[PDB]
Amino acid sequence: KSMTFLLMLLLIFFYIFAVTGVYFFREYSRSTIEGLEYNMFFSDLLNSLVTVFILFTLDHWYAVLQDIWKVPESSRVFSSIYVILWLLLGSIIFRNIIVAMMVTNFQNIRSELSEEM
Amino acid sequence: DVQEFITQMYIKQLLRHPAFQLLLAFLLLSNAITIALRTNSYLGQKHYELFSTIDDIVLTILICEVLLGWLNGFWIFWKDGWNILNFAIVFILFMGFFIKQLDMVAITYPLRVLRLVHVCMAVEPLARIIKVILQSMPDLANVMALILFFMLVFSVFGVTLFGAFVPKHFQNMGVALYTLFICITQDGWLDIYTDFQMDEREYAMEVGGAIYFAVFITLGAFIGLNLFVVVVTTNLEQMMKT
Amino acid sequence: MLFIICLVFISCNVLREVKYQETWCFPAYGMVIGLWLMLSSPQRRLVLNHTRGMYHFSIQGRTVCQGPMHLVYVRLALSSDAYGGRFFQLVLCGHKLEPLVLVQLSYEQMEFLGRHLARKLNINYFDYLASSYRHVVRHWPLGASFSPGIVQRKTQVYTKS
Amino acid sequence: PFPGHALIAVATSVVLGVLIFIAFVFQLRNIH
Amino acid sequence: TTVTTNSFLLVLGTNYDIQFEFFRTFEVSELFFVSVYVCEFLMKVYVDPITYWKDGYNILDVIILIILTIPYLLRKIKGNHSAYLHFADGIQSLRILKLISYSRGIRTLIIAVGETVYTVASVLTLLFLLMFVFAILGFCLFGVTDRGDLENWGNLASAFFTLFSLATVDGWTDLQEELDKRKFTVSRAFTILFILLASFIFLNMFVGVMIMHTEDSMKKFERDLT
Amino acid sequence: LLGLQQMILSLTQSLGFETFIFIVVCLNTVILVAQTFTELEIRGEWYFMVLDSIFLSIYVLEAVLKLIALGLEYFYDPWNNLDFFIMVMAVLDFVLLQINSLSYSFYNHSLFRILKVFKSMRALRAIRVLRRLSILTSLHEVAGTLSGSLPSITAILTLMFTCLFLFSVVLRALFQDSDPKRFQNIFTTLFTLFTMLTLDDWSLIYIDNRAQGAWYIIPILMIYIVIQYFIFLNLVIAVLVDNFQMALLKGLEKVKLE
Ligand SMILES: COCC(CCO[C@H]1CC[C@@]2(C)C(=CC[C@H]3[C@@H]4C[C@@H]5O[C@]6(CC[C@@H](C)CO6)[C@@H](C)[C@@H]5[C@@]4(C)CC[C@@H]32)C1)COC
Ligand SMILES: COCC(CCO[C@H]1CC[C@@]2(C)C(=CC[C@H]3[C@@H]4C[C@@H]5O[C@]6(CC[C@@H](C)CO6)[C@@H](C)[C@@H]5[C@@]4(C)CC[C@@H]32)C1)COC
Ligand SMILES: COCC(CCO[C@H]1CC[C@@]2(C)C(=CC[C@H]3[C@@H]4C[C@@H]5O[C@]6(CC[C@@H](C)CO6)[C@@H](C)[C@@H]5[C@@]4(C)CC[C@@H]32)C1)COC
Ligand code: NA
Ligand code: NA
Repeated sequence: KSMTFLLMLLLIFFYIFAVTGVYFFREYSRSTIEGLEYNMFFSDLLNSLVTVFILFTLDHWYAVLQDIWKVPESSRVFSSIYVILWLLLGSIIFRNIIVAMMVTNFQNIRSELSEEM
Repeated sequence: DVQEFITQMYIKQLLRHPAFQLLLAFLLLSNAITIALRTNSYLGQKHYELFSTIDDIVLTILICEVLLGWLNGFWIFWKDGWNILNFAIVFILFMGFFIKQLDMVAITYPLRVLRLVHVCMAVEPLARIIKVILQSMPDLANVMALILFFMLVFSVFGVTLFGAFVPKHFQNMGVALYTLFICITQDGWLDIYTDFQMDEREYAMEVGGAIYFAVFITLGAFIGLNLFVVVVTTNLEQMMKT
Repeated sequence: MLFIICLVFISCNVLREVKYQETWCFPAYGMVIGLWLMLSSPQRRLVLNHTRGMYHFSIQGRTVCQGPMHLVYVRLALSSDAYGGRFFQLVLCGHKLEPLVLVQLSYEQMEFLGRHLARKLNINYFDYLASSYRHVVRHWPLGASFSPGIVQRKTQVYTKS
Repeated sequence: PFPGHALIAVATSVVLGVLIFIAFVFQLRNIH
Repeated sequence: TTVTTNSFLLVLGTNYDIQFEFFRTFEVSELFFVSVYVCEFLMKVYVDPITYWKDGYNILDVIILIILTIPYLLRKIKGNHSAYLHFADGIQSLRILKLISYSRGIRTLIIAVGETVYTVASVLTLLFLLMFVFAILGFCLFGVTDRGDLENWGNLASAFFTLFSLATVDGWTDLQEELDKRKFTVSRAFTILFILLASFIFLNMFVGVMIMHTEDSMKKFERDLT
Repeated sequence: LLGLQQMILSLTQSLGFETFIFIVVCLNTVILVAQTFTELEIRGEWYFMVLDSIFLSIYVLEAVLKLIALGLEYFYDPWNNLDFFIMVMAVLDFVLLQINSLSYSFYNHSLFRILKVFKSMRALRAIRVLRRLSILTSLHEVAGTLSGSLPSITAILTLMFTCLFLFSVVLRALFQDSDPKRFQNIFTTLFTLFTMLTLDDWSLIYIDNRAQGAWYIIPILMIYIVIQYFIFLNLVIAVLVDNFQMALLKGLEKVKLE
């Protein structure tokens, strides 16, 4: 109940990163290279949102990034900036704010129990 | 005796002076940029004359600063840690002129960047982080000792189980330690377990290896490797309090 | 500073004979050698003429200066550090002699021989009767001529509020 | 040739170190 | 309602079918929205010459309008429908961010959280410095040697990426094995000690600093309210 | 029963009996750490079996004598209970060895090795030796606070296992024959969910399913990850931090007590 609005910031940021990853990676999803692996992750909006979740969990971020690089289009300065800023902001800060909040709430519960004692 | 205190007063008002610190920081920062640019074969040559000049200018200034520090008394300069660190860096840099097997980039470049941390210390919104790390280090040493002493026993058990079976990961103590360090990092042990699974026909030891990995990952990855957090918080609260 | 003469001259000898076997690198460590003998030269012996309360400075049997010691007491001035440190400097009677500062102050036996010496020299040991922090009152006998500092000597001294 | 980077190195240091020395003397005349 | 409808149309804009049918809807709506935001900015600074710049959210909102303007002029005047047209076209993904100025609870959250940004920026500077030191090592050892692992430690643009993949421990063993097939003796020690310093000791210090800064802030707010 | 048992006691808790046994156990553990190279174990195989039969006889001595001395009080203490279980494993693998032919087909039999690892458990006794010499108690404090934390750690751990188990049951029910290589069996369902809980290659199973089966697994996996990694493990972190905070306040008040 305490961290109710934090989840609303996360929902906003999934909106942000998903609907901008649809646009950043369009020549990548519209690609004809005979050999590719992750040609789907940015196909539509739903795929973009699940992709943002996968990046949020720090699974195969570097592999997906290299796949994006394997297209001669999709300049390596926008894909790189997008992925790295999502990993830093979304994946390391936000995942850590949750832990901070839950430790704070345990501290609170301790405080009320101690004062009632 | 009356006079030299003023000279000592002068030495303090110079060395501790902030314009001097800002200049030395500017030089070391420019040298770090030069190191980054030398990490490129093309630009390695074109401005080789400039990079070499800057390389030597910063070293001479570092030596001058160590001389000033020694000028205040050998012992008090050595009654610190940051001074001995800066001295070690400048000395390793200096011996390159005389000796030949040390004046190589793998030993001379990154030391000029380890020289930068004591510079960053003057930026105390930064310095408190370093002070927390240093203060909490012994507790992290104890936790590290716990984790290693835990890992050795499971390494013994894992070798004496999966020796003469999957010897790509479980022959001797060292290979097993590296495997368990893969696991405790929780990335890429699924590939390791596929080696248990990859056989012509087997069922009895896939389950045993799975049990082994599950117990190690529960007790050591979810509990032991989530103890550095707690040590840092412990010490940093201690500083915030005292 | 004969210890430095003792120090450098030894270094020169170990540097006197060597085989560098390197192009250029002329063996010119002799620039040290002069610095060795330089500080070597004249023993200093100071006698406390407490009979008339006098102090005459000389070394190797040649008088340099003299001055009475009517007001006699032990004082040690504070030599603070640029780091968070405390160091000791001993200035007795407001004069400029060889520093008798507290060695290894940062020592109980070191200060013990001083109390006997201050008892042997028949002067007060102010920094010893109460030895916790910077607490000494310089005597500064009226025989000295340290007016910009002798009067200022009490200025740095705390009057205990 | 070698004696032309160690030399520039010592040149700047001493050229700087003089300006440092300037202030130390200059301050003495100001207090006086 | 203006901002919410803008976000909804933006969402529907990532489908070329619906972008085609009802395209005139999209055009008229986009021009309507830009008109509304600019009129809001102009008249809200009309009411107040100087103090308008006091508010942080006012700065955020004029920044939003700037980001709104940029790709328009890029596409119209400079033209070329270039490589990075649709990049800045999709960067108005974040002009929903005007919607944060309204929910009071999120504003209090912004206070409690974003008052701990100097600590975050400090830890990020230190992490970057550590990655730089080790990128120089990793280049000097496994890079320029020409007998071992170019193009993964070939240059800092790649040394940082491999070293970050070791920080966030995702996939470090693949790089380690492709660096170990080249008979490098010290590589295991290098990677293991980097994993210690940067993953165990460093991010698990980020979490500690976050915990206690947020805790102290939150307890101060609670005490004040009580 | 009063003099014989009593002298067995006063010889058992004797300050030489303990040192003799710790010498035995440190020798057994130095052998047991010798045996993990394959360059020494293969050479010195014939002496190791001799030494290990010797150690089995010694442990017969100690276990029987301690039981006769201290009745069920011997069964009472868990340090010994560990030793008794180790003893049982040793005697069982001894008799099993004698009731089989010591050949290659038994070297490569899994049960032979499984019975052999429990011999590795003897090295645990070595900690008792390290305790008397001292570990320096450098980790006495961390161990004490882990000791304080465990009661709630067990509870949250079993709660998250329960969540694992329910999701595993439902995933087995639903997603058979959509990548049977992953969870064609209930046990491999449960292991797949457990290994998801560490987030290693967890997208790979989504992609693998989407390739041939179907993608309904994506909301299940997203909700799974939310619950387990995002709200449960962070509970473990939170409770550990709070426990060490209590330890710190105790230390602060204690040091101010003096
Ligand atoms: C009843 O009161 C007792 C009290 C004194 C308590 O001392 C304790 C000191 C820490 C210590 C030695 C104790 C029990 C569990 C011990 C842990 C069990 C684990 O075992 C290991 C080693 C073996 C591995 C198989 C598993 O991990 C270690 C990593 C872990 C361990 C050995 C770390 C040290 C712990 C005893 C005094 O009271 C008056
Ligand atoms: C300092 O004095 C302490 C004393 C009280 C001592 O109590 C002991 C009771 C047995 C007990 C719980 C103790 C330490 C090691 C424990 C063993 C370590 C192994 O760990 C396990 C589980 C975890 C696995 C990874 C390895 O195996 C168990 C099989 C094994 C174990 C848990 C069996 C039980 C042992 C503590 C009171 O003194 C006044
Ligand atoms: C001084 O007297 C103390 C006594 C109370 C003693 O309580 C003990 C209860 C068992 C307990 C919690 C204790 C110490 C070592 C603890 C073990 C260390 C290992 O650490 C772990 C977890 C962390 C991993 C890195 C390694 O393994 C556990 C598997 C192992 C452990 C946590 C199992 C539980 C043990 C304290 C009261 O006396 C009056
Ligand atoms: Na992975
Ligand atoms: Na991972």
